[PDB]
Amino acid sequence: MRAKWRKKRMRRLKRKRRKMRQRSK
Amino acid sequence: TKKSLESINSRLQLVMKSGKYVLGYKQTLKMIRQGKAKLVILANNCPALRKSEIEYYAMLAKTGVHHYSGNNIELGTACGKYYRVCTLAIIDPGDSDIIRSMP
Amino acid sequence: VGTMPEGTIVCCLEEKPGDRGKLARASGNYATVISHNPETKKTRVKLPSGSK
Amino acid sequence: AKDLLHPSPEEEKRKHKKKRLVQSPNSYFMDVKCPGCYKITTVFSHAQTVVLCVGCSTVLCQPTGGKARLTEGCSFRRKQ
Amino acid sequence: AKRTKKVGIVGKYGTRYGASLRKMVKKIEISQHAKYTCSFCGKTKMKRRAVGIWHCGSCMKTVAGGAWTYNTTSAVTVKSAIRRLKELKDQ
Amino acid sequence: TKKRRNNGRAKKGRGHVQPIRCTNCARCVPKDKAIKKFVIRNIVEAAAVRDISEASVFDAYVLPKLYVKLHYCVSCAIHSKVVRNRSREARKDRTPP
Amino acid sequence: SLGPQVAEGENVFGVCHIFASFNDTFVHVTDLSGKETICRVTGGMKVKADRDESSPYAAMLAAQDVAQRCKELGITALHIKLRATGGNRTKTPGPGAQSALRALARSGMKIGRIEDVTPIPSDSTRRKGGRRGRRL
Amino acid sequence: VDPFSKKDWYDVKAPAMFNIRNIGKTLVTRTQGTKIASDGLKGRVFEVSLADLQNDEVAFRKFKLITEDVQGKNCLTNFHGMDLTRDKMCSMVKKWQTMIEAHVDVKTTDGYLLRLFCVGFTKKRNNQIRKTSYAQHQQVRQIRKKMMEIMTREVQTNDLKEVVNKLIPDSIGKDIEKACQSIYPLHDVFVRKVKMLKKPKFELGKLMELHG
RNA sequence: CGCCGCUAGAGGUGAAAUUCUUGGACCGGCGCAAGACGGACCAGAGCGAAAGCAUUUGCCAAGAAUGUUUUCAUUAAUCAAGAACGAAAGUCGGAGGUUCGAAGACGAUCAGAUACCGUCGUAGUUCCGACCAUAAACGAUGCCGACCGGCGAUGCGGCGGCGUUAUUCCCAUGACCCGCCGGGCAGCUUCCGGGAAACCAAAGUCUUUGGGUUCCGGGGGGAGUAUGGUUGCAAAGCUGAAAC
Ligand SMILES: [Mg+2]
Ligand SMILES: [Mg+2]
Ligand SMILES: [Mg+2]
Ligand SMILES: [Mg+2]
Ligand SMILES: [Mg+2]
Ligand SMILES: [Mg+2]
Ligand SMILES: [Mg+2]
Ligand SMILES: [Mg+2]
Ligand SMILES: [Mg+2]
Ligand SMILES: [Mg+2]
Ligand SMILES: [Mg+2]
Ligand SMILES: [Mg+2]
Ligand SMILES: [Mg+2]
Ligand SMILES: [Mg+2]
Ligand SMILES: [Zn+2]
Ligand SMILES: [Zn+2]
Repeated sequence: MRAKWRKKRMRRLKRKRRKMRQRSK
Repeated sequence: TKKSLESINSRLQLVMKSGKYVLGYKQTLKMIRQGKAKLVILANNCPALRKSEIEYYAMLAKTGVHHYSGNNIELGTACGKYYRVCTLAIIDPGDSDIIRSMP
Repeated sequence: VGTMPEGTIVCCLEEKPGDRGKLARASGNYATVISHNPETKKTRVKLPSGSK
Repeated sequence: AKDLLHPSPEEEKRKHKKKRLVQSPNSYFMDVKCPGCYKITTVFSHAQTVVLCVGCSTVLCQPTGGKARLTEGCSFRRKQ
Repeated sequence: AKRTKKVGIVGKYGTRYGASLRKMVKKIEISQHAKYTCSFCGKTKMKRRAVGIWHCGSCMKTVAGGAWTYNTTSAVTVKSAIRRLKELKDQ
Repeated sequence: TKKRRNNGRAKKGRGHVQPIRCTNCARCVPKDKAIKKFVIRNIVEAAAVRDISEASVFDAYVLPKLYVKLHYCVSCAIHSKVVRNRSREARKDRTPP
Repeated sequence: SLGPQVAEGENVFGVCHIFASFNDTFVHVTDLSGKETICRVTGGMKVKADRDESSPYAAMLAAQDVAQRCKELGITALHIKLRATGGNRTKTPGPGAQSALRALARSGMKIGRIEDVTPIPSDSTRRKGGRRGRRL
Repeated sequence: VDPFSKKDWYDVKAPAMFNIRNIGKTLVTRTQGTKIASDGLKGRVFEVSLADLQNDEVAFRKFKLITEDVQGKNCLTNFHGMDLTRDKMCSMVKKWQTMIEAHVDVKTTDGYLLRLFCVGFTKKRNNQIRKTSYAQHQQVRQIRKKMMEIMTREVQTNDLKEVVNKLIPDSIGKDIEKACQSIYPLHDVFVRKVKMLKKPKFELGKLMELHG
């Protein structure tokens, strides 16, 4: 796996976890 | 063109500190009726009535006419005083050569 | 419009000659004049919609 | 090994304005015998302004980047 | 002091009407309430009247201008194009 | 490591050069990095010159040439048999005869 | 018909537009102006199969049939304009042009001068391939 | 039906001064009802290079002709345009020269206004080692003024017969090559293209004046 | 798109098919409209602090180098905080929309393709306004300064050379040729010296280690993740750890 798509998957996971935090502030 | 305007600004810088001049329409009318004024400078955006009248007094009294191509704010920049001005009168050019450049 | 060259940007014109202004009158608009015919005096214009 | 104490004058003419030891410049003063009246006018070599002789009102030097070119048939000399 | 950090002139509305709407109303309310420098008298006393009308306190010279600013950039483009097609070969 | 001192292309002073498309696979390549050639061709087959030389109307004074700036990228030019590889001291070479 | 002029030694000229592509080949015979198409035969008209319509055998049969019809309508000589798809595509002509010049000059059809009017653009509106373009 | 049994044959007469005036022959349909025969003749053009018109000038420098009208089975044409062939134009572009362009709109004496172009190149002077030979670009801005200036006097006060007679030996090119010498040694000067944008009037009287 | 002629195919591929086609496609001929783009000339050439910049023309200010017996007389270098620019993509308004084309649609290839191939086509690609401040933003080489081999070039100034050549007829700048000076982009060679080597006139002048100065790294993973603060409309950026 490229470092490119590794950063992309960690970035998408970060956006999912940010939505979870904003869903329960 | 650009050398002409740079000549105008530099010679106005010299007249600013060396020569003697009056400002304002009402005060320049005294100098043009007394003939003490040699050369009048009118801003671009002065009203056409006042421009025609000053040019008519100059063509009566044998006096050099110049149209400063520029707004009356930067005519005040040219004369080096913070307020705006529409009419310069070089009644005594001390060191300059503004009158000995064009007429 | 017969005097002006093509590319002239006008407003407040007449459809038929002599009805004192119909086309392109609203705020901030313009018609554009193109393609004169010398004989049979007609002229194309672009309206503010896109109608030629 | 190279004698930097006493270099060759062929080298000293070829080298730059300030690379050499005494660092004298390359310019000179030239005396122009005017074609018009008679007057000898002292003028600099790499002059930057136009040079008007005060009598004849003829342009002596067109100033140019580098050294100025003259008008027409005006000798000069080297003096120090 | 500096009493607001972001809203500027739009603070008179308050917490309602929406963020992007206040953001886009800011940049043209400043334009329609700003004093402009008159090109005729040279003073800075232009003020907007009813929409399209601009007025200067000195010399009472009333100029038809833009709806929110003093000149539309499109209108300046049209004036430059009109003077160009004017002196283009004299019609 | 550096395989080449010039990094393949010839950009040294510049910061950015225009890209130009390749002919085969249509990839944009900076125009010094690309493999550049220039085909000067007789527009006829050189064997088929003589057939037109038989039935030509004029006295064989018309001789048309076709000139094409031909423009390859390296990823397909090597497959298309132009820029064949060399050795360590053979990369220091210039123009082929 | 009788067609043009008699008094042999004089030639009647026509312009032949040859359009050589990498997946088709056109031969086209027109008058000196360009409106009046005299005879028009492609490669796929002469060859049944789909992949052979850029092969040089197709240009020979198209050339033989057009050289037949031009002799039928009584025009002797041909100036030859040659071209390919030149907008963004391959500026070089296809393989069919080498065949079509030979198989026009072989059977009658005397040839004047030949030009290569391939439409070369000034500055290349975007290419069909993409960034990295064709892969395999 | 076989419509080439129907199509009619005209001959194409060239305008004056080339050397000979037989271009070739064309073919339309037939004047039938609404379709008059002279309609497409008014629209057709002709692309023909020299050595058959001007009798052994240069082989390149094509000419474009617009067929004015027809006159007793003879269709006559007026001048339309002048172009160069693709092989000659794509030749003489060498890697280490400096190609110089020029273009100008210009009106003739009569109602014709026409646009014409210009191409120029540098030249390796003899006894030269520096293989580049570029120009300092200020001579290029000088020479674009020069090549725009001279074309205005060969076209602006002249009419069409005289400007075509100037285009026969390229007297414009030989004049620019002569006047160019003090600025730079240019080489292979041509006008490369001239094309019309507006024709004044049909003028069959001017057509007969073109003849004699 | 408008007409004009001809005529059954035209695209498109590893091979075909989706698609357009007697309601006349593709093809030729003329003309019009729209938007994007400036090939060939274009190079180990220039300029810009970089990101970048290629049709002509004018206007507007700006800058390097060179020449200088010009002026000022230490005003200098590097810089935490702070600040201006900063490609592509992305976001928000307004205008239009040629080509290309994420997404999406099909047709084929394959065991499967949602992938490469082909046909259509969305946002974007364009311009004008604002934001985001990231890249293999690469010479993977901080900045200033000095010293240490040569050689032929090339670009820009400056200088020297009854060599040649174009004007009209001196005269100058024009165009080559010869050579020198300044600094710029570079290259060949070498046992200058270095380094782990590839290689480098700097990556040298280092165990004989010290010219000035900013930013930085301390086995790999966890990880530029969590968690706080801060910027951003959002995408996210900046700062940034531990358990194991
Ligand atoms: Mg490797
Ligand atoms: Mg880069
Ligand atoms: Mg495969
Ligand atoms: Mg067509
Ligand atoms: Mg951008
Ligand atoms: Mg989005
Ligand atoms: Mg919105
Ligand atoms: Mg909206
Ligand atoms: Mg598409
Ligand atoms: Mg970074
Ligand atoms: Mg640094
Ligand atoms: Mg850095
Ligand atoms: Mg030089
Ligand atoms: Mg000069
Ligand atoms: Zn006022
Ligand atoms: Zn390719």
